[PDB]
Amino acid sequence: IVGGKVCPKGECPWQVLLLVNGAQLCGGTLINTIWVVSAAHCFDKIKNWRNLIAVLGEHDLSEHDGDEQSRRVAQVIIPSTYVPGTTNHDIALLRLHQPVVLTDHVVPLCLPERTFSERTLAFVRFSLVSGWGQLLDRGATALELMVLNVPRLMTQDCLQQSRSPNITEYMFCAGYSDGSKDSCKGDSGGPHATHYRGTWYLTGIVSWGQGCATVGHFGVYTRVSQYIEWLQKLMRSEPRPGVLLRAPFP
Amino acid sequence: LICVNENGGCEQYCSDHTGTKRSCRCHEGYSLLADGVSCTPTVEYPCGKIPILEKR
Ligand SMILES: CCOc1ccc([C@@H](Nc2ccc3cnccc3c2)C(=O)O)cc1OC
Ligand SMILES: [Ca+2]
Ligand SMILES: [Cl-]
Ligand SMILES: [Cl-]
Ligand SMILES: [Cl-]
Repeated sequence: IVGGKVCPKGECPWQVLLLVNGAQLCGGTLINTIWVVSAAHCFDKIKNWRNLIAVLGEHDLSEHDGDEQSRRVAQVIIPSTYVPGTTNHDIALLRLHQPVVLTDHVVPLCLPERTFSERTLAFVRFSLVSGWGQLLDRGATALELMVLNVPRLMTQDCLQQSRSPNITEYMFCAGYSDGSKDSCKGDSGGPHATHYRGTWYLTGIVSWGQGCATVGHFGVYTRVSQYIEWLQKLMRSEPRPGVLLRAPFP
Repeated sequence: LICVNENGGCEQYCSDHTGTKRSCRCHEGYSLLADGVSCTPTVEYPCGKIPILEKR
């Protein structure tokens, strides 16, 4: 995250850190006790699918304070329409091997109904994006969880105001074109969270852009509303052997 | 009332029904109050709420 602030410990309780062989891979969002939403592109180069770990209740990567909860990722589910190395349909649904325990520091974000999200949440101007990604383009990643408030643009306005792959109906732009404030590479898969009448909801997934906080460009986010029914169906399904599952979309 | 305007007055989710009828709903871990619009938590850690801020 470029241009944000430290998320006070416990104030981003749905944030997930994904590790591969103990190394920082991506972010994610907890949506109930065993399911995490992330970005499909986070998994393009995974060699050992069995060494993926999700950490909840994380804040400061330099210390262990006892609020952290680690789980193995038992399944990574990616829509059929996602093509590795590209931008469209950038979503993954992760099943944890064992539920996390809800606490003051570990709380799911609400996955909204599609109608509510399309008719109401999509017109909330500002939303929070968060992660342990780069604090500067070509810079070091954050040791403490960072958060940034970013405004959403209608896609026609994004294209007009930008100066790339297409911005599809499965995406939206958010942020600033003056190079001051953005999510970055290492934030990929993390939440774009939208407040409405006292409650927070998942509206986007940190997905892509042209360099981090590049003048003339906005961050691009997976438009989660397109995937609600897809996610809900999968969460009712039995686990299958093998970590990766490609599931038909729609 | 209709859900596309002002969220139908609902705090959370909204369904249109046959007639001038609207039903509000709440996410798991919440129940709908008698006003027919508001949602109150039924569990300790409902989704989308930040415990340390709810405590204050
Ligand atoms: C058509 C270029 O495709 C991509 C380029 C870069 C990425 C990197 N991620 C992000 C994520 C968020 C961002 C926000 N602002 C600005 C830049 C951002 C970059 C990444 O993970 O390497 C992904 C891509 O496609 C999935
Ligand atoms: Ca820690
Ligand atoms: Cl607010
Ligand atoms: Cl496997
Ligand atoms: Cl209660």
